[PDB]
Amino acid sequence: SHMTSATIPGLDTAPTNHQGLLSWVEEVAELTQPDRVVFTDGSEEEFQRLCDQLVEAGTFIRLNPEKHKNSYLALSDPSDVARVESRTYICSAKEIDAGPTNNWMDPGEMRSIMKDLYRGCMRGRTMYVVPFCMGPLGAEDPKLGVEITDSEYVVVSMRTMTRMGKAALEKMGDDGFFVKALHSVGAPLEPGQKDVAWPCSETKYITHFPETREIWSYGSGYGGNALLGKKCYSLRIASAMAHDEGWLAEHMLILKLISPENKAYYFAAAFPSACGKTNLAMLQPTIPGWRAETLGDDIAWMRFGKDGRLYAVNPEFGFFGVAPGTNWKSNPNAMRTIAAGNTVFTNVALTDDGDVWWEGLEGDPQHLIDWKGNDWYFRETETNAAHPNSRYCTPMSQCPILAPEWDDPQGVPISGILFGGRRKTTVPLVTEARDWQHGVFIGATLGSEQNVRRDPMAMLPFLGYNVGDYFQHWINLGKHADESKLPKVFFVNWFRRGDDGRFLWPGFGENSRVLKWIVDRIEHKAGGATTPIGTVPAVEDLDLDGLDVDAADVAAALAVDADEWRQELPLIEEWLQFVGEKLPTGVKDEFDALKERLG
Ligand SMILES: Nc1nc2c(ncn2[C@@H]2O[C@H](COP(=O)(O)OP(=O)(O)NP(=O)(O)O)[C@@H](O)[C@H]2O)c(=O)[nH]1
Ligand SMILES: [Mn+2]
Repeated sequence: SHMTSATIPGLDTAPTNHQGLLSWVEEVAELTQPDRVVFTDGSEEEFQRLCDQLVEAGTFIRLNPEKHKNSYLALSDPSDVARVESRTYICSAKEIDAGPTNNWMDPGEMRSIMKDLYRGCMRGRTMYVVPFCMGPLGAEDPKLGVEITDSEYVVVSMRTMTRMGKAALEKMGDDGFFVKALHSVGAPLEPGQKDVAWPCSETKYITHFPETREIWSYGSGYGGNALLGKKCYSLRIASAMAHDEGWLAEHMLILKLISPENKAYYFAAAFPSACGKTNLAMLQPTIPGWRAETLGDDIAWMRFGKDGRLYAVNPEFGFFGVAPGTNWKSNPNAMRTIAAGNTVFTNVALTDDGDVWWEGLEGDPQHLIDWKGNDWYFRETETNAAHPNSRYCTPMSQCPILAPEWDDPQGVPISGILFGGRRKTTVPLVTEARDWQHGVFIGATLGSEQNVRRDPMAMLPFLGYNVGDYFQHWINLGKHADESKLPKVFFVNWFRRGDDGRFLWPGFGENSRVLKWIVDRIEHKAGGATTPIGTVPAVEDLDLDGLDVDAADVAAALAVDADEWRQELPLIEEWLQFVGEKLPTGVKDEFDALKERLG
């Protein structure tokens, strides 16, 4: 009962304008043997049809519309939320081009394994062909993709997370290049066999072929394993493209900050997971006259404009945020974005009146159904009501502080790039780099206590090629740029603690005071101390007006202690050794220069 592609339902009515796409779709369908093939158009009628089917399958339940319009709750197989870094691969032709931060396999060996897994994997299922565009549809070189998937959950989430469907398919023209992204949950069905709400496999691979810009995923239906724009395209494949094409694909929020003189500044900031991207991206300044708007909280693609400045675009179309921790007091703008509805929640808890809840959210609900479908009771049940890494998936357009520039293909000119992580000691609240090459060193040696883990530019899990070559790429882009037009680089730490365990700096909205110093430095309106690690403000250089904080604590937050930094050196040295043969001389130079300044 194997079917030739031309007899599989849906392929006789397939779009024919792009023969490369059609031939690829035919080849994949011949291999995976779906019951039918559907090309998705991204329309609202399609979205509701797919949602109805997800409700029927039990994958979704419809939330109370009086509290969230057009919103759904999905509960996954508990086995499909586990970390799968070890199953994530960069399959470059040579191992060195994957490098020490990546998992490599010979691409021939990998294709042999995965093509075997894919054979017949879609039996009993619909195969969706999902065209999408990463970034605004009006770009010079629009980065397009097509994800083939057997998961309706994936289609609905891709509609929110990318510009999906008709417009992207048309942008491909008759022979445009696109990233081929193949996905299966790896759970074939027999005719008449009852499905489960969340199909998946015990066998998982998330594989990237940098040379051909291809992504092959098998066995997980969850998050960045299955929504292939989110990390696989946005960072892994795109970093390889950016390497070859002279631009940057980075793990950065994009923030627009407006000063009391009504001038806008744009910042890109790279922090590792759980280090404050979402809170900073949706900053509410605490000092009069300062306003903030968001362009993104996860991925930034930066390209030089004709004027010589670096311009950032957010290639995504939605927010895919961690729900626990998000609440009305820490981040009301996130909550307001979610409140507007059109949201899919995954693995959060269900209230008695059809609302959702997660740890950290206001409300103290007395009874919930938890993320496994079991009864949960306030101050009694010893298990989390929502999965600790549960998610909301919501349109960016619903964010009340969305910058008007958010859908501009040209993007926004970046004045400053920020790097930061969680450091209990050593690293000051804010430091400005000495120059671009020093800034590259600061990003390259970014540490976070998540033992201090080095997470260079917050890209440790996401580089599409050798980490050393990636540092060289950063060095190259600055070397060939107009120095006066490059973003200035800053190093922040919201997380320094005193001996009694408390945070020296209050953070959150008060980070606007740090950003004010950064703006002033960009405008040459602020001073600071010249220290061995860069320029660091004194307490008197910061606007602490109206801030109920002990000045000694702010002083401590800003201290540069030579002894602490001397203990930091061998940790940095161990890391630069780990980077391996491709460590750029320019990065080693900065290490040497830091060691010299410290004495
Ligand atoms: N002490 C302190 N904690 C902060 C600050 N900003 C954010 N956090 C805390 O950091 C944790 C995660 O913050 P979040 O903004 O979600 O970081 P994130 O980088 O977006 N996580 P992810 O990127 O994986 O979605 C939250 O518990 C939040 O309370 C800050 O300025 N100071
Ligand atoms: Mn976040």
